[PDB]
Amino acid sequence: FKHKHPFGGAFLPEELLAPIQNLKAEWEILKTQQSFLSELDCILKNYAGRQTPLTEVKNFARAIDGPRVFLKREDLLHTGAHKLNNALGQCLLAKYLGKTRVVAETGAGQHGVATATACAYLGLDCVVYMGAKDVERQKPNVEKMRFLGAEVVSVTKGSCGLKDAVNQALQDWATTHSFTHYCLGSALGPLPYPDIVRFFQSVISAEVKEQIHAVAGRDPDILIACIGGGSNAIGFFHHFIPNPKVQLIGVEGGGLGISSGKHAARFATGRPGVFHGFYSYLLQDDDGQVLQTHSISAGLDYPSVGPDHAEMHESGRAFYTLATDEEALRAFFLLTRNEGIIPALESSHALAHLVSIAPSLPKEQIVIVNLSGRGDKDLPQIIRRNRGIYE
Amino acid sequence: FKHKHPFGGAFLPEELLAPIQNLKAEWEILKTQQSFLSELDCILKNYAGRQTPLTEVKNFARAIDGPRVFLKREDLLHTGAHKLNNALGQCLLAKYLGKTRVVAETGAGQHGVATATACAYLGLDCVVYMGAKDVERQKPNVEKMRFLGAEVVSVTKGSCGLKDAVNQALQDWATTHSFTHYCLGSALGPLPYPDIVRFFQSVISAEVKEQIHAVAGRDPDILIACIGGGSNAIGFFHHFIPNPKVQLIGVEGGGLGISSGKHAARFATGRPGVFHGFYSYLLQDDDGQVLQTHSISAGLDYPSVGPDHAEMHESGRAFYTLATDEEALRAFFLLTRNEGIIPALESSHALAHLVSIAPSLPKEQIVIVNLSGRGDKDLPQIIRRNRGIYE
Amino acid sequence: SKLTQVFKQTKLCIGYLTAGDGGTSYTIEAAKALIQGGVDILELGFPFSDPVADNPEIQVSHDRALAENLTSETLLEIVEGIRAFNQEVPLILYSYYNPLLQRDLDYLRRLKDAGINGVCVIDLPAPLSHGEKSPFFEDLLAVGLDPILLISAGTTPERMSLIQEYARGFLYYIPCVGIKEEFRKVREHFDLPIVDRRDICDKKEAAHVLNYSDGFIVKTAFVHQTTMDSSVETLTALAQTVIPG
Amino acid sequence: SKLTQVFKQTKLCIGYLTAGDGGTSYTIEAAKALIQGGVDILELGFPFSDPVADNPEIQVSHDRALAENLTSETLLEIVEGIRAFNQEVPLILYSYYNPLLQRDLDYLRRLKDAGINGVCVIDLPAPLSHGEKSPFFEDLLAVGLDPILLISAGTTPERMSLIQEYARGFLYYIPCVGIKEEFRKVREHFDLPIVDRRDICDKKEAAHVLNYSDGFIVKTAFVHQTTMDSSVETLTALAQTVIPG
Ligand SMILES: OC[C@H]1O[C@@](CO)(O[C@H]2O[C@H](CO)[C@@H](O)[C@H](O)[C@H]2O)[C@@H](O)[C@@H]1O
Ligand SMILES: OC[C@H]1O[C@@](CO)(O[C@H]2O[C@H](CO)[C@@H](O)[C@H](O)[C@H]2O)[C@@H](O)[C@@H]1O
Ligand SMILES: OC[C@H]1O[C@@](CO)(O[C@H]2O[C@H](CO)[C@@H](O)[C@H](O)[C@H]2O)[C@@H](O)[C@@H]1O
Ligand SMILES: OC[C@H]1O[C@@](CO)(O[C@H]2O[C@H](CO)[C@@H](O)[C@H](O)[C@H]2O)[C@@H](O)[C@@H]1O
Repeated sequence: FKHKHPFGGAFLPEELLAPIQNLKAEWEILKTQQSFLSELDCILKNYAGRQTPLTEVKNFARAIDGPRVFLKREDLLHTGAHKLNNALGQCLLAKYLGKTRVVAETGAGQHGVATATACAYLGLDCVVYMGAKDVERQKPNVEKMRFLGAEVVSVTKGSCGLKDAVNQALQDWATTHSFTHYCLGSALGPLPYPDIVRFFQSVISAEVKEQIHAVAGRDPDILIACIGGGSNAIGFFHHFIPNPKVQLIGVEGGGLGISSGKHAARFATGRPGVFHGFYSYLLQDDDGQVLQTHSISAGLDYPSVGPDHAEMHESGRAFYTLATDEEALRAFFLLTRNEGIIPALESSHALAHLVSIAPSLPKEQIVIVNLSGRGDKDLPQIIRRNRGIYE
Repeated sequence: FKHKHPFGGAFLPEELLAPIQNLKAEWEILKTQQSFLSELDCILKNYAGRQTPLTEVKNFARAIDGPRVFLKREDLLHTGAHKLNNALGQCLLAKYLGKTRVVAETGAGQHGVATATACAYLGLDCVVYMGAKDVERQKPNVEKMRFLGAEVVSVTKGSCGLKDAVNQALQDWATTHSFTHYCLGSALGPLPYPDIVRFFQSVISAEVKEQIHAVAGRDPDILIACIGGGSNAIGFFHHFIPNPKVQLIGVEGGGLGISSGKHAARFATGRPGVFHGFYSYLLQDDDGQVLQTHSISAGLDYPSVGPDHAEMHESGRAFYTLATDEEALRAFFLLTRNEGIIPALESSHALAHLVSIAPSLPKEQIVIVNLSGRGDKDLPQIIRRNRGIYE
Repeated sequence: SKLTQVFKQTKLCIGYLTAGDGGTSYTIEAAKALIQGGVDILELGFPFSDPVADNPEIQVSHDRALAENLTSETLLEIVEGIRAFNQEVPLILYSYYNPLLQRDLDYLRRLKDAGINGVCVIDLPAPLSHGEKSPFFEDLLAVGLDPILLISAGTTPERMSLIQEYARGFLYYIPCVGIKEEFRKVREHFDLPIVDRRDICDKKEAAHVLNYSDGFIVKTAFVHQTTMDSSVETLTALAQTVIPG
Repeated sequence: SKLTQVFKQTKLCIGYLTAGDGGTSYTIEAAKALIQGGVDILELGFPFSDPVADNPEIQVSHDRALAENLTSETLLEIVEGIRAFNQEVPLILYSYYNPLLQRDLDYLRRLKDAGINGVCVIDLPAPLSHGEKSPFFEDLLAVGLDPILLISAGTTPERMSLIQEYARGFLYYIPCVGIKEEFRKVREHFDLPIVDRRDICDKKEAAHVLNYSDGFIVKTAFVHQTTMDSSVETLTALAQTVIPG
């Protein structure tokens, strides 16, 4: 492949070079400090509810004509999604580096809630920048973040959106980084954030490795996870990556399909570009302007994807595919009715890919889907669709 | 004490005597059948997420000037409340006794959702009777139960309320009991349901006993739990009841206080009576007509209470008190802001009682509150209150 | 003694009314109308706030009576108003357990003195153990009220003994064909009249029931009629069309 | 070579405009207006869809330019329209990395031929390792464009070396008092003009900045003025009031 840069990097304006260099240097020491690792372990067990179970879903498997199917239940984590693994890790990192404050930005509020949750439990001042248009659209999550003690800054500058909150948050960090940690929600961003987020989500596959060996005595044949920015998938994949007998499938938001142009499938039609400080696959036009995206699920509705997945896409190590809104909606209802597990629309994309390949898999195969979160938050939107019964 | 009957009993019309006798006889065999106990254990671990953690909440303790404080995290159970322990037990019981169908009734829908969840995972036909007025008030939970595959029967007979759904559900069971199990949500009802529900919630205190010995080396000094019908409290109390050094506190919904008459505090002003097939403390007037109740939290808004708590109230073994709506609301915000744990308004009554006694407890004491469920479901109502900041 | 007298005549009609539905005066007027219409036994409902064993029509009737302030005291007024009209027609108090459990032995005596002859408690079954006694059924016997009990085909022999202990007046029966023989074995076991408890609302079924039952009960029709047109003349008329012959 | 010439005069004014904001013709008209108003160096913004390093005013400006269909091709038209007016005034292309990363070496040559003299890439820092090279900065040097780099007080010596490797024309400086000496050590280290990068919008601060800086930049004021009254005469006038003397 022809690339001027390795995937990742730190394509940053000058004012962020010192903060990013400090973090990187500090992180290299911290990730092997046993007291930090031990304390994070204790918090994940006694506060967040790790380890999450691995649920065999025999009714679902039967209904889709599939093989042996297991769900890694990150929906049972405190706050109902895997994002808290990373929020607690980074906010504990902040505390250990002496920061008293954590700053983030948020679009739908899912990352804002996780960060605010970790900051409340750890006793850190938490500040979340949010475009005013998103504040108006997400008053429930705004109220939740405020109840969790976060300061939610409604950004009314510029065009009052995610773009303007990102600018406000980074401007804050450039001023306050000596005492403020900047908490990034996904496996995106300038180095060292892709390494940091991956490190804190790897616990998922460490657990799966123990749990699947306990029930089946061997590694799975297939791992399927959805891909918004890449954090739950890279942590779910991590400890199986060196096993060539384990297939790795990442499923992106396919929206209305590739032909319509309304999707979030970076690997279907995107190509490498530099955006938000890192180099990775990107939905962009001929001039390199970033394209508008669409997905029924707001957690997948991004034009970017983490550089570790870009590496595995071009290396051929992992298969990146997509599911349309309607495949995701159908899988949602299938899992809810057959197992009583209400999955997030994000994870429903992973489920949907399994639904469409299940009849071709030999029945002895073992498939684990990463149930990255619960879908109670998606019920008002799904109820508005007024769907009939799916089979 | 002067009583014509022991607490509990089975005060039933003739048409329910045979169904209740069969269940009782069947249950006596089943509760000691190792294969049934083993399978229920496996389901609670790999599907529901037991065992739930025990979280020390040091910020909350500090903010209320309290001693060592721990939360039993039934909010982290699948579906977000302890009710699933009993739903899975009874629906597994149904399956083992050869029933193919489970029937329930529901008011707010919390019990309907738990039953529907257990029936979907176990592959049982599930039928939930609901008064039409409640259907209109609870369209989100109605949609959830239908997505979980339950048939939600909207009862338009009579006055279209809980009372009419109860009548419809019992009429159904009297007709269908040879193949339908009737799933009761709380530690109420004719014998043997108080024993059955208590048996399936006792896992809570079995876990607490192991967990509190692991972190502290001794039994707690105080257990506090809220009391709607009594099921989470009796299971949380159960394995500590024989220890006289463990105080047992049950906290009822105090509404607007006793003087206003708008509350659900059976033990504050009620007295024994026969209602829904059992004898226990009851909010009733001079003629024995059941009184209207009020609580900010619909899970506590009942005129009845389980007979096992009636026994412990008159024996002096446990202290039954109350918390007003506003004490519950304040405790809610205190826990959310200081620990990032969003408790149900039900459990917030337990929290509130701790808030008001905390400064008098010696700092070395160990208090465990049972966090019977998460409070995401209560956010729309709490946001409507438009409260300011609590301290 | 008064119930036993009335069953010397054969094929009786029992009529249900909710005490206090429409108020004290109205309840007394409706009872007069049913008696003039040929009803042989009045079944007077003590309305309960939570009558889970009654069909919705009767549930809403109980709601109306309690919103019009029926109390354990105005129920006595109602019974005394009926007895100021007719002192022959047996009166069955039909009730849930709790409104009577919350009263005392003296209230039972006051009921008997007012005119009540039998008490049917729909959610108080006869005790299961052959030894175990029933405080309330004992209390009924002690003051001379007839406990009116309900039996089913699946009644365990343990009940049969204790049901026979406390039953007086007549027994209600809740059957599942050759039901005629089915009733005879019950009737001969207890040597009391056995009445089919099913709700009759037309003449054809009442005549059918009386082939094997010692009476039939009109549970819903009268109450429902007070909601169509409450003028009590239409209750007399309705009785006359439902009772055979 | 053209930037180096212009800094033989002292105390220059750099004026920012977003290419394509208001369209091709308007951008050319605004550039003429700033030149007639005394601006010595035009900083022409390649609008990017995600300019996280610019203040909201400039973010919304970029949004407008891209909704009016600025492309890598009409940017060449714009630069050629400016050079058809004035072929002395240096032109700095200010851009995010990706719109240039997605072009090729030939597009860089086409930029130079159109009239661009320097390129400032706000999110492409000079390489950190003394060895590691920068493909894009090499590409700029290969075609004769001046890479315009930005340094801070905390610039690591590792940068200082490699920043000196690729810097041409002049250096932007983003300071924190005795800042005059602060600039002299930088200026003598690089032997290039050092320009304070802070946004100047009034004459008083521009004169203040020029005590120690070789020029000042008006980043926001011109863009903001096109939103108040877009008639380009007011841009000439605004320049004349902001530039000292
Ligand atoms: O626009 C915010 C801007 O101000 C700074 C300080 O100059 O932070 C202040 O404002 C924040 C937003 O409310 C507060 O959270 C913070 O406590 C306060 O110092 C910058 O950090 C930021 O860029
Ligand atoms: O602008 C075209 C450019 O966009 C990409 C994504 O980087 O694909 C987009 O445009 C295609 C043409 O409409 C669509 O088919 C596709 O769905 C959409 O995302 C590139 O493929 C293309 O070069
Ligand atoms: O009113 C319901 C009534 O009908 C019965 C059968 O006679 O059950 C039927 O209706 C239920 C309500 O929809 C269905 O769930 C059931 O499958 C159907 O048989 C009785 O059980 C019930 O009392
Ligand atoms: O009807 C009075 C009766 O009700 C009880 C509850 O069983 O108490 C209720 O009435 C009281 C008088 O208003 C209130 O103070 C109380 O809050 C209310 O629940 C009995 O105490 C009383 O006998």
